[PDB]
Amino acid sequence: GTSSMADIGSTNDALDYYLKSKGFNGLFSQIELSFSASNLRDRDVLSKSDPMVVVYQKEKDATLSEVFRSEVVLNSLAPKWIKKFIVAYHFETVQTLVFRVYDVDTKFQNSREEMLKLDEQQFLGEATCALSEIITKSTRTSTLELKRKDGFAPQAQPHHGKLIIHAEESLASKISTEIVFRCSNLESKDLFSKSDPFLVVSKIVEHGTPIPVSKTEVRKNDLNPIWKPVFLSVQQVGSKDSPVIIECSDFNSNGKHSLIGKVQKSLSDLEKLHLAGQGINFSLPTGAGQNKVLKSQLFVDKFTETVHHTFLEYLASGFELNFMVAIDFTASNGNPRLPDSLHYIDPSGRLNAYQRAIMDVGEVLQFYDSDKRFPAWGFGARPIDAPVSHCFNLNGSSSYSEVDGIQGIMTSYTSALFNVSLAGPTLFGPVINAAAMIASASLAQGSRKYYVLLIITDGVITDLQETKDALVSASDLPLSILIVGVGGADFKEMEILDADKGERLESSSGRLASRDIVQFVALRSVVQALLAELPSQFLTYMRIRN
Ligand SMILES: [Mn+2]
Repeated sequence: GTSSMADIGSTNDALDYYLKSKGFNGLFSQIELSFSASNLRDRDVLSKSDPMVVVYQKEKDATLSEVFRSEVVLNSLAPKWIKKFIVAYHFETVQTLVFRVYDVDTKFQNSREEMLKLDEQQFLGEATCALSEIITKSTRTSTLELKRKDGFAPQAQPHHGKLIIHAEESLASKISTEIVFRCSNLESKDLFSKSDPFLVVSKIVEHGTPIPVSKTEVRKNDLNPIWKPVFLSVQQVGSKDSPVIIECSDFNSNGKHSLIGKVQKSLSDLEKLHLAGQGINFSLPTGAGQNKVLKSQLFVDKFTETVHHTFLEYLASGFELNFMVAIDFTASNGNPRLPDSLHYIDPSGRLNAYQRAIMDVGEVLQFYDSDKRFPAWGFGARPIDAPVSHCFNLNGSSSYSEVDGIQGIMTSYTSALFNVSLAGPTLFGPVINAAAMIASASLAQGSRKYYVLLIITDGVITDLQETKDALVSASDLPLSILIVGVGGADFKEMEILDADKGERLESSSGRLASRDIVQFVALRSVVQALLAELPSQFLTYMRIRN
């Protein structure tokens, strides 16, 4: 291998960071709801029924898809259903579900539930909620009153019983496999030199290039390397019986690394090797369809399937996501009273871009905080009689920034719009510090809050340096940040801040960010993808924190 200790050191440093950012990546989470009911009644009388719960998925257009259907419990005054419903959990979307309980006619006592027509059974009642509402309860159990439409009666509308939903993250979806590889007698292609070897584990595609899934650090002048542990979830590999590619390569600082050897084996195959203590010989390709078995061998020194502490594990341990908002009130935007102002409050009730982004994000994150007291700021405006503020409370107080609910944010916003003077220029430093001050204070008081600040701007920032410095400093606190650009401005300068598109942030004082905490996108939903990254950031913090 050709490279300096410095070239190696730094490619390893790049890897460490990338791993902490992707985490024990990609155990895409699944929930098991299980069901039971009490007091099922078509009218005012409770007698043995034959209950069945049926679960629909509510689309935004309010359309209903059937996604599950319990078995029929026979002759019961309180059924406890055996059949569980496994639904995927998507942190980035509200998953509205609708539950419907039916009293199955007795003539069907021998029918498989799949075969039942619901028109032919007694509809007892219905309830609705988001998945988010069930998995954020301490007991992970909700109790919902089944209701029917009796015509029109929000108060004295009769009950038809209670439906009781228990949610549990499914064990299989929490499993990752730690592996420690070791090789034996590696030969570099570069003759008369020792190898600087690393390993790449790649999922197999059919008729296209294999997708790298994991990578070991590079070791200097080692012919019998024992790497640090790499971790693999089942979704990264496919199934435990799915063959993967393991390539051993010789590192070259010039970026073109040379293949040392390659084997193809499943994660199951590796386990058998581990237990047996046996190694397997590597191969190189030679003839466009033949391979050569090397003297060099691969070994699996360690191999442990573990239950990884997942996002949902933390939520069930009483950890919250607390939403914060900061809104550009720079004149960039145009007078609120102008139809083509980005802050125009349409009389018809149509949301502007700031309202859209607030809802798109808040609507989801509101379920992960129990108090729903959300700090709300504006920046770049002149309040009555004062100079320009770069962090004033939207609610218009002097002492506190919290507002009640998304609703509270929306009314604080429309309120501020007509009680201050859009000014300038566009600065992010002060709000980020304000947020950090709150994060920090929460950390010191041993709270279990992690904070998500949404910043919405119409142009590019002025204080790019003092922003980096604030972010870098914030990276140690329980705080993620999402920036959303609105209107048609050129946001090119913003992309240096994005976790994905940008680069690891450097303080002016030289210090580096512990982790990626910023994302940016232009609201040309596109928000969904911003939300999808937060769990990872969330967990990164929890790993790193000290
Ligand atoms: Mn602006």
